[PDB]
Amino acid sequence: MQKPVCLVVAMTPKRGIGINNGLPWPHLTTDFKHFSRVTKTTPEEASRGKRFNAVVMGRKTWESMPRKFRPLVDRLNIVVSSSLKEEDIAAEKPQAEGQQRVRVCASLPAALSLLEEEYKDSVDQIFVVGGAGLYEAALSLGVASHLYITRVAREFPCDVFFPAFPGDDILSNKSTAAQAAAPAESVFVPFCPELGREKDNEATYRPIFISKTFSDNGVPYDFVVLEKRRKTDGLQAPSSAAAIAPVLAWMDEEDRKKREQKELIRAVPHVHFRGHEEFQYLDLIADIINNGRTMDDRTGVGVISKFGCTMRYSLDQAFPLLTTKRVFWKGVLEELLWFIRGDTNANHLSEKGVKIWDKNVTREFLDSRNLPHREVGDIGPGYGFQWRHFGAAYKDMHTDYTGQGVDQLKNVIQMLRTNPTDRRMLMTAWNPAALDEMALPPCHLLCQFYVNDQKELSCIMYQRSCDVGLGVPFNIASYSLLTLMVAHVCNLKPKEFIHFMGNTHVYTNHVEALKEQLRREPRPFPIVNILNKERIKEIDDFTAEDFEVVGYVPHGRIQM
Amino acid sequence: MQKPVCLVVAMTPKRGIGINNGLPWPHLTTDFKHFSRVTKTTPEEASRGKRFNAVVMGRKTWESMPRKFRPLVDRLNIVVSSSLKEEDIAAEKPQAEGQQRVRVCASLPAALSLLEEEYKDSVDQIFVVGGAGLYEAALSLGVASHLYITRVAREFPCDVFFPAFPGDDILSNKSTAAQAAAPAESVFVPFCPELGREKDNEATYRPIFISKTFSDNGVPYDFVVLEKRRKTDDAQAPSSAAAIAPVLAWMDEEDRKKREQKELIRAVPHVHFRGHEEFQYLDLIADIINNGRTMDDRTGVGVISKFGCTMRYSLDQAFPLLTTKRVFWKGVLEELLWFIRGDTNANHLSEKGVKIWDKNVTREFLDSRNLPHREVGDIGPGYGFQWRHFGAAYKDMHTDYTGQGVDQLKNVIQMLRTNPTDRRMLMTAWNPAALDEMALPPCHLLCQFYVNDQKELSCIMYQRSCDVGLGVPFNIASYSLLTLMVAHVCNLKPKEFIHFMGNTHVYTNHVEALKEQLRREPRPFPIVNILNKERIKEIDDFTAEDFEVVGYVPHGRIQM
Ligand SMILES: NC(=O)C1=CN([C@@H]2O[C@H](COP(=O)(O)OP(=O)(O)OC[C@H]3O[C@@H](n4cnc5c(N)ncnc54)[C@H](OP(=O)(O)O)[C@@H]3O)[C@@H](O)[C@H]2O)C=CC1
Ligand SMILES: NC(=O)C1=CN([C@@H]2O[C@H](COP(=O)(O)OP(=O)(O)OC[C@H]3O[C@@H](n4cnc5c(N)ncnc54)[C@H](OP(=O)(O)O)[C@@H]3O)[C@@H](O)[C@H]2O)C=CC1
Ligand SMILES: CCCCCCc1nc(N)nc(N)c1-c1ccccc1
Ligand SMILES: CCCCCCc1nc(N)nc(N)c1-c1ccccc1
Ligand SMILES: O=c1ccn([C@H]2C[C@H](O)[C@@H](COP(=O)(O)O)O2)c(=O)[nH]1
Ligand SMILES: O=c1ccn([C@H]2C[C@H](O)[C@@H](COP(=O)(O)O)O2)c(=O)[nH]1
Repeated sequence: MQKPVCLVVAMTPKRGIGINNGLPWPHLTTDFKHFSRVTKTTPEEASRGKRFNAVVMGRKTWESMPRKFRPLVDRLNIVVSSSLKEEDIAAEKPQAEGQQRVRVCASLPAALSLLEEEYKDSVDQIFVVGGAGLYEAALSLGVASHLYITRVAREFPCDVFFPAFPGDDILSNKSTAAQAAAPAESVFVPFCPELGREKDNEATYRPIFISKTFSDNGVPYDFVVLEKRRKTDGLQAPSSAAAIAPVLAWMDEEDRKKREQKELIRAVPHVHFRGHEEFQYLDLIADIINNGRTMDDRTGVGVISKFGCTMRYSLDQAFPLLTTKRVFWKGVLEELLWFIRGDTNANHLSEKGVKIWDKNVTREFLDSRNLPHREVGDIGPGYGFQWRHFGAAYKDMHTDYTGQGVDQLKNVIQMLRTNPTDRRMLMTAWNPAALDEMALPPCHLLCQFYVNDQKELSCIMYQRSCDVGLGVPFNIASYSLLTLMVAHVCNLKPKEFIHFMGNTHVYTNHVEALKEQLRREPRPFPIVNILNKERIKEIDDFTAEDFEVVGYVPHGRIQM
Repeated sequence: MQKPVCLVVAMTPKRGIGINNGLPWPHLTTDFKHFSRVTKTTPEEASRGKRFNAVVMGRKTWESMPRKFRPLVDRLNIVVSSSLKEEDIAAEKPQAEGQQRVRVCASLPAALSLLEEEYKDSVDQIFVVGGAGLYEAALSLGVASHLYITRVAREFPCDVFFPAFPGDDILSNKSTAAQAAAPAESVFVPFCPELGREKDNEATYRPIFISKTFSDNGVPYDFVVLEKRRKTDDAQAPSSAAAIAPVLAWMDEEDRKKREQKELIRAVPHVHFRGHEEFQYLDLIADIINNGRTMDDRTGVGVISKFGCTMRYSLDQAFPLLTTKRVFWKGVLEELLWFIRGDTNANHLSEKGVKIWDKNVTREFLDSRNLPHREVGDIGPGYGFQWRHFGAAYKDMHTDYTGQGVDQLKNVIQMLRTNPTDRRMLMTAWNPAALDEMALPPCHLLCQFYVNDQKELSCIMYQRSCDVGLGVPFNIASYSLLTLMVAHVCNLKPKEFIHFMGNTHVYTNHVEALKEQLRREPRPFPIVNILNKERIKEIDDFTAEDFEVVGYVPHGRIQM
């Protein structure tokens, strides 16, 4: 074969692709466009006498399409079938000018042999576009060099599934090969197709491309490209760049001289296009381990730190709940609702199964802070108290503080509702006069809001100290969620959460676990919907039952 | 010629290169390395049967070199002289088979012919390395495709100067006689060397490379590469990339259609390597103008804004006092000293010639803040009051507030001296309970400090609102100077200033003036020295006379 073969498919995390000879989900507008652009684009125009691509499909997929869309315009359509006749297809509807006559072939080898022989001068690329029968044939034959997979993050009822294939761990968690009961079921994919099924000819598909998350009709999804592999596997003029190179070389020495020293950490290095926004997070971990400085801290553990780091997360299609390790969403939600209430009683959290604060409000820890007058659970005048009562005198976690101090959150919302271009829409929890009264000095300590010219809301949060391993994914979810709630009660659309970080670190004893996490490819982000919107007029109206997380498919626990 | 010729030189902004047949400045270590690396660089190594480069020099430069460097090792040395004898040079040292005999030639064309003829197979590159007589011959001949110039930012006394040349405005501001004495005094540079001084054959030298600023022995300097140009131009694996291309093509479509419908602004786009840290600032201005959103601010005058921007400035070799427009240094230093004192009386600044607060402390402006009881000049419980007395109740600018509030600056200095790995070394001016008592709500509102494993101090400052045109360069200088001061009284070395920015904008009526500034190539940064260091033990001990700015050579005023 001289023509490239590719597979294009959209599937759920359990590989579901259809039901009752239709698609399983509501219409996915961006995926529809992607399918058209990929299958219609000549290879010459993408890099940026009639030549065109071919689409090969099974009989049921052909019949599954509305007669309006079939044949797929501007591509050569081949249908694999034993019953359908070419003349009937031509007689289905008038053949527009310049379109190719639809061919019917008895197998996939026959379809490809026809394309190689009869369309030698005219077909550039070949796309196998379904269904399960033809996908199975093309995988078992080994002819697909790349798979274009739209990863639909939600599960739907399905009765037709894409075949299990080597590389399908990109879709969902697999119970290892040391905890698997038996070798996982899978088509054999020949690396060299002419050598067929031989032990030394086993291929697998590895991702080279993972996009940011899209959504349509409440369905999150993204786009990946897998490449067939063996299982065992700045520009200027040529005068300008050559003149500059000796100077760059000596200026670049120190970076090189300490870079190749150790073997650098890198997250899933085979992924070339790193569109997924979670790559910011994975690359930050690698950056700290590779380039941070090790020092002892207050507890004496040993930290590796950098100073001054940033990430940004889009909020308009999906929600940045990180996927390479599960985020404790219930803790995020309950603790944010607690902050918003101005509540300083951590027992109200603990009693909901949210224990994140409890180690820091023990009688022991409070006494260590020289706070023996604090009841167990009382965090002092901390986060939510400064948000809603900044500067008020603090007595204990049971006191009614209504009307005392500055209500920054109310001021922020009122300013967004009346003068959104204002440049003072800030909320701070850093009160130096109160730090000695708190169980813990605040960590996420400042946030600022911004509205552009299209009613789109953004938030920045500044964090003085960030454990990237444990706390950072939680902090991202908290302030992203805060941005959704503020946006809804201010009649704005949530756009971007921006994370500014001071001392950004990982603990040395976590390094091995983090290296294992950095072998994981990120999954598409879930969608967070606000329920009962018509009932929720003010920030205090939200409750824990007013949220749903849709399509969250994180990796499982760490092997350590 | 089949072999390239380049000039390598270090000069002051007045083109001074030497005095008493020596160099004018103390030893510049990094420039010495640069010279060695560039002139010994095989073309092989840099971009990544013995071959070597040649260095061509005048008799006095040869005599100027210490015996240990005479001849320059691993390079073929050619001395242009009418009096030096090759045989006398060869008798000075053993003539080893591993090194090249020094050659003497009567002129530069003879030196170049010898190189092309007798060293056809062995010489890769030719470097003219001084002095003035050889540089003038090489420029007038037209044979140098590139100039490697070390821009020494200080004037030193010199008796030997590099010839005036087209492109020497890279060094300093040109007086009104820019086009006047240049044709009379500037060397004519042929573009095609064989066509001599024909009016059609005029060359000029343009920067393609501007590095960050270095320093040694109290001297700031940077590295530029200029390329010869005509005057009349002035006034992974292929399969992976091809598989990915169609997906990127449709993903980029919306942004592709915005870029080609806009005239995109770019600072000095002929500069390809943009190592100078001021490019962060010029790039930010361009990005705001290209990609910011226009809205009417408080005054309704027109502002273009982004949200969430960052820059970082090194403090270990030079000081980031921006060069494409002069910064009001005296204002920077006096206002910071005023902050540190906890002073809230702007009259103390105004009587020193620093008027920057005057418009915001007038009777009219205070009355508009509903502060009729404020005396003219009283900024309220603002920046330096919050630094030294956070939380204290304000009465007026005459009150003695000793011992009142939290002295954040003192706490930070004490923590840096006793426990520098602490992650709570912050200082904040954002007091939401005091904001209505201030003339202006603080702009630069939080700063955090950090010490690494090498006693090196860094500082982050968060600014909620940044007029990039008029406020940001001043702000950069204020907190960089603060970091120098803090590091000194804590026995630390200043490392880096990190600028975190919220609402980041330019006013629409400054755009044309800003475009003019974006045509300016940055100059090397100056050095800021602290004088009388042994007399200065505490942050309160600094006075205005304890600082000197060394080698500051900014561009002049803007026409627009
Ligand atoms: N989500 C997605 O990306 C896609 C979803 N789909 C969904 O998948 C389902 C249809 O796929 P499916 O149901 O598997 O049916 P197919 O589209 O695979 O067509 C099956 C028929 O094609 C012919 N055929 C298939 N494989 C072979 C083979 N190896 N050799 C010879 N002939 C072959 C036979 O035709 P005959 O019996 O006439 O000989 C067979 O009955 C529908 O629900 C559809 O909506 C379809 C495409 C992509
Ligand atoms: N900062 C820098 O980058 C450098 C600085 N320097 C400084 O520059 C000074 C020396 O430079 P300079 O004083 O200009 O003297 P040169 O090094 O240029 O040597 C001058 C001598 O070289 C010969 N010569 C020079 N030009 C020609 C020509 N066009 N044709 C023929 N012979 C020529 C003559 O030698 P004869 O009289 O024997 O015929 C002339 O007297 C020193 O102070 C040195 O330290 C030097 C190099 C680099
Ligand atoms: C008729 C065109 C629908 C295009 C959107 C659905 C789709 N998406 C992807 N990524 N791959 C596919 N193969 C298909 C598809 C193509 C043909 C029929 C059914 C589904
Ligand atoms: C003995 C070599 C000293 C190298 C440092 C001084 C220097 N810097 C630059 N950028 N260009 C130059 N041509 C020279 C130079 C080379 C030889 C003699 C004097 C100055
Ligand atoms: O919301 C939070 C709270 C805490 N931490 C981590 C960062 C530090 O490792 C530790 C806080 O201790 P100090 O910075 O105060 O030393 O907890 C977070 O990452 N996010
Ligand atoms: O240190 C400062 C102080 C002020 N500004 C600018 C930013 C704003 O354009 C203006 C203050 O206006 P508001 O953001 O407060 O509206 O002054 C600065 O850039 N730096």
